[PDB]
Amino acid sequence: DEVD
Amino acid sequence: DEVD
Amino acid sequence: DNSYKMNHKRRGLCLIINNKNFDRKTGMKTRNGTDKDAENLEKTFKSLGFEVKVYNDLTAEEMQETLQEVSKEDHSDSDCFVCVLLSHGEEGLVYGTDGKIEIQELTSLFKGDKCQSLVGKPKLFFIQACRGDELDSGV
Amino acid sequence: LDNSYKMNHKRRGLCLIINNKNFDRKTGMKTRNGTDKDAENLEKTFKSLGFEVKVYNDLTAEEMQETLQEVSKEDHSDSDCFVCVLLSHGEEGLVYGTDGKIEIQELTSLFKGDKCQSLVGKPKLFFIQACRGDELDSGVEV
Amino acid sequence: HKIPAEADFLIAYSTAPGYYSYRNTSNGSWFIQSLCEVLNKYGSELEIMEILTRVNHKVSLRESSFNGKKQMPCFASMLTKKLYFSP
Amino acid sequence: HKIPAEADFLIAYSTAPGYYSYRNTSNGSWFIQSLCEVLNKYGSELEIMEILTRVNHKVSLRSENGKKQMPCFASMLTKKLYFSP
Repeated sequence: DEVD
Repeated sequence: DEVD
Repeated sequence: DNSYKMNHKRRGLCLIINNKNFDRKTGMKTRNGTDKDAENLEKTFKSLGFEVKVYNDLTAEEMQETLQEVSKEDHSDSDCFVCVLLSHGEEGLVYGTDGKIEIQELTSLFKGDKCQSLVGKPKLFFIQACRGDELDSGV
Repeated sequence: LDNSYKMNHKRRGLCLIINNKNFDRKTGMKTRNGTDKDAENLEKTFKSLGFEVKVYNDLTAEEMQETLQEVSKEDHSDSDCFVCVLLSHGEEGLVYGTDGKIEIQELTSLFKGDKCQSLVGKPKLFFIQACRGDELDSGVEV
Repeated sequence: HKIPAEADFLIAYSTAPGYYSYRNTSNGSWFIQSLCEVLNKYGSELEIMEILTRVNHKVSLRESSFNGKKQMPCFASMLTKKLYFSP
Repeated sequence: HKIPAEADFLIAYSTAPGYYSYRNTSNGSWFIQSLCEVLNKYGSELEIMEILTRVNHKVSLRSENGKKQMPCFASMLTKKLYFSP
């Protein structure tokens, strides 16, 4: 999971 | 009529 | 899993903050007509089952302290919580009688990790106040 | 009918997907791997709802503004609604073109009734996948 | 397991972001007056999103007196379930 | 006899004001994949508000850093919206  |  | 449980012992608390008269240092005008709003809201939410409490002409500090006190009250046997704010404002902000306070300073008091008896329960805020200086001239 | 939008026009309308994955190094923004899966799923989902789906990949801020402005000047008389999906990095009120930030309001405002007469009275839906700040939600035990 | 700390909030604003909100000195504010009208007629029947959509409708068709202006309420939902005020 | 210039917009955000929004590099963003799941199963039957509330619920029951995400939608719609087949 990465953040935008 | 008036504004808040 | 699809509908909130709305058959608790009580519907819950409706809290109305009705700010009409503002200190001279704010330069904000008297909000004539807001007492009729508060009275209409009282009868309306009481007919929906809520207990109703009205506060009038609260300072910004008093608004935060009142809602903080409510966030510590016993909501365990309630379906939900309703807050109505009637005042002047700007985007993200509402006026106490003496000055502005951020809306998030009020709503954050009721987040899950701070108000356990309302976790999983609807927390509804109705906000009558301006949110900026823009005019809608319509179509 | 007074309470429901008329959704039986001859066309459902456009679904416009702006899928920004690769960013100019001067932005310092990381490649958004996984977004192509989003765009593929969206095209399938919205095609199944009757939309004409258009996917745009890696648009600059100027290209995003001009793409939507052209669409805002088309003839939407026979369309039920308009849908736009933005897939990008963002902050509160903003999303990234490949070359820099653009206000969301600059894109939504192109479709206001005073500028897009053939969408007056019809739904204008924007789905926005982007951050809105850097706060973290740790949750609560339930 | 866990649920977000921001879950189950609903904020119903009288006006869209950036805009004025109107208050009539004899009748009260456009938003509160329509909110109570809809709640009084349908509050024990309709889901909350349906109620607030009708409030949007009523205010949008209400026009001011700075004259000839309009207002569009806006509600922001982080609710996770349907909400009825069951009698 | 006009309607507001801002009428009939709906903005569905992946996350709450001020917060991060998560994207899985294999499967896509939490919000879009939940949106598509709900639209694929219910989109020809439910009103748009019911759809978006289910999306809110679906995203609210996920994890990972072990963080959470709460989508938020803002409605200036004036009527019910059905994607009638």
